[PDB]
Amino acid sequence: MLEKKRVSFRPMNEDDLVLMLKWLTDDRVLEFYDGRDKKHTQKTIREHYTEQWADEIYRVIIEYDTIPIGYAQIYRIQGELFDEYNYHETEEKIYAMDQFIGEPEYWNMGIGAEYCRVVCQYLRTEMDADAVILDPRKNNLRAVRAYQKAGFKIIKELPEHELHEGKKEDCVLMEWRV
Ligand SMILES: [Mg+2]
Repeated sequence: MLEKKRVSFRPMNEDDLVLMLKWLTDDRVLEFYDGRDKKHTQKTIREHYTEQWADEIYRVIIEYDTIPIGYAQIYRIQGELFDEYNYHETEEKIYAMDQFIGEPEYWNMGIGAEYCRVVCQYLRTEMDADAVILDPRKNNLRAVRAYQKAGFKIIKELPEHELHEGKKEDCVLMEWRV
């Protein structure tokens, strides 16, 4: 209302799969998301990024000044996903999220943190969310710090949680609460 809101997001559609291919064949992006040992193709992108591997999944495109610059997937934690995050089963509505900025000229600008704040507020007010959780690699300092700036708190360590570029990486469970 005072300044123009620059960070936004929109639902992903099938036309966005060409951006996903670009981002996930860019070694600069793969260094931080999925890994430079992943060899993506139109086929793998269409398979991974259209799969209904949880009951409630949303895929979104992160935007800056209307420019599409990254991707997020948001899903409700239910069933065995609780055990995957080492998060206790609860009747509260818990969402998990993964995200990346695929356009490196927009890194280190506060966009990821602002995207996290905007989507957390959307989940709270539109989806009746009680909490959002994340599991970044503990040594992905850029991500951890952005999540902390958005109000996520580390609630425990997740040892040997992710294999990334051949190394079993400890992660941290981070939580944002309503
Ligand atoms: Mg994750």
